[PDB]
Amino acid sequence: FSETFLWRLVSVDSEGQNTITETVPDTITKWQGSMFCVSEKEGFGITKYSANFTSFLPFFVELSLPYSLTREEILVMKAFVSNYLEECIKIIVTLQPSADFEVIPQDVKQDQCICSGGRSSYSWNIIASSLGRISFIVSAETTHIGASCDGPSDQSQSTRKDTVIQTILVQPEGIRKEETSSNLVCVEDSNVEMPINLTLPENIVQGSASAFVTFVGDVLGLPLSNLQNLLQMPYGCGEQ
Amino acid sequence: DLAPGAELIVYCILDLELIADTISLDIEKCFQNQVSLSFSDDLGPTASNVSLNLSAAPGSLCGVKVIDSSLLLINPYESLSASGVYYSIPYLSLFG
Amino acid sequence: DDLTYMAQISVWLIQQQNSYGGFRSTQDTVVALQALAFYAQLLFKSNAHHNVFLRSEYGDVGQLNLSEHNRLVVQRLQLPEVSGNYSISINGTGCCLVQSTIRYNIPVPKENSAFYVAADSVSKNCLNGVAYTITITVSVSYRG
Amino acid sequence: LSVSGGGEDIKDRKAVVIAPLNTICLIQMDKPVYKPGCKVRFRLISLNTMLLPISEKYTAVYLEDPSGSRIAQWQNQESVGGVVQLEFPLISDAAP
Repeated sequence: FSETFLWRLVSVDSEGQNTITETVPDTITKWQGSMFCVSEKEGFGITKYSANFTSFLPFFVELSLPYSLTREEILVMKAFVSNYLEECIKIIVTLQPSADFEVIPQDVKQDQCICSGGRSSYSWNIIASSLGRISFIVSAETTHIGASCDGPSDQSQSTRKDTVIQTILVQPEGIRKEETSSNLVCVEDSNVEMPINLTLPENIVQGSASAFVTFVGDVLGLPLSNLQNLLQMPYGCGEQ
Repeated sequence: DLAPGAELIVYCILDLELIADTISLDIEKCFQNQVSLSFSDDLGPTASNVSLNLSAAPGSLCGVKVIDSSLLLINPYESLSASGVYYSIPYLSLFG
Repeated sequence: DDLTYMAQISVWLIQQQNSYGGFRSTQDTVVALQALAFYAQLLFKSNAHHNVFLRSEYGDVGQLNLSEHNRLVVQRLQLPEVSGNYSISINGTGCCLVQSTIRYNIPVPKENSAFYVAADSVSKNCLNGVAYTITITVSVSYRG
Repeated sequence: LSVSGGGEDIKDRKAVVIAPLNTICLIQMDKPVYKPGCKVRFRLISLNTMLLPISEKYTAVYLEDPSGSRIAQWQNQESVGGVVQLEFPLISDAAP
């Protein structure tokens, strides 16, 4: 969905290359492309400035969302509706609720007329019910009316509405605590076994706990990348 | 073919006597393997199957990276450029 | 049980290595490499031919190799179930430190607590842009 | 040096120095910072003063963390096309 656009390598056929790549429906904002080349005769090559592509719709909704939080805490999701289309038309929104959270509006669910360049917004007061992954799905749709702020509210065609799905994560509520156990087990060319006891207290938040095991050895760590530089002819003052 | 520093000296001879004078000169940080990329065109809708045509040497194998721009704006980019690499090049020339 | 007391502390030292070459001073590196060497000589079995296998009370499964070309790296595994009732088995040779790690989150029954807390700020809404004149105050007490 | 002909020959001697060195190597990333657990994807190249694609042996490459634990390691590689791409799946549960 959205972290990069492209990362690859191709050879050349006497002109370069016209690579064809799909476009992500997550055309959020502009995209920077840079590349490199090498030739066995006249050398290496880079850009002057990166090819900066862009793509979007004149009318849509951008969302303002936070990083992460805990379940019991509330927040206020927000989203601008933005128009670049010339005509001034009334718009409304659709939201998908889910049990992983609770939502309270601000009591103004008003479809509204926005003109060219104009923007409005709406927000939702959200608490959480699940933990971990959280997603929200909404859609901006055009409303039809003839006697509007200015003439009929044009409706374009079937794809007059767009859907957006965006995800963050939510964390456990209280105070976190970690414990560990250790064992240097050294086996002389044989088999050695050990059970593992991991018991936890009672009042812990449900599902909060998570356990994991690590396997290292030591001393063999960095005795090689250290030798090549710790030797030199001593010159200077006597003490140093 | 000329590094950003160029050492030019002009000289001549007068029997037992010589003359010579030199100066270093500034050159742009340019390479030879020209390369040109183009999406055609920009600002469209989510137009998948979009094309990026590029031109370079007729014999070559090489690579490409297209990424976001918000990171570009926010964080101090490592200047991965001919400038930096040529600067990293050692023994470009010697004083004395 | 020198091994017990020693693996973790050697590991701390190793982790706090310096990529510079040497460390902030000399005496530190001197006595360090002294102890590292003596550790190695009371240790350093050359070959570490190794394989390990983790299970649970009812059939957990994990088999990991361990050779020189593998020994330089740390190995890892999350654990799927709730409360740890597992087992480990090893064939071959080698000195390996193994670590078990659990994280959890505890609440307090906030309704009747033995701590009193009160947090507040200088301003509450900025509206000057941000009136940066912002101190944060808190008052706390313990009853029990 | 010595120049000889029917007119006259003159001989002289001075000193020079010769220098065996390596090829500049570098890594191109995709992005500066990532999501935890993902594949860190990058390319390694190296050329000397010729700057023309010349093949060298990628001796050894590895990754280091604040813990100093090597986690992405590849040994004895070579540039098929003057470049080699490596990637590594990060850890989701990562402290910055």
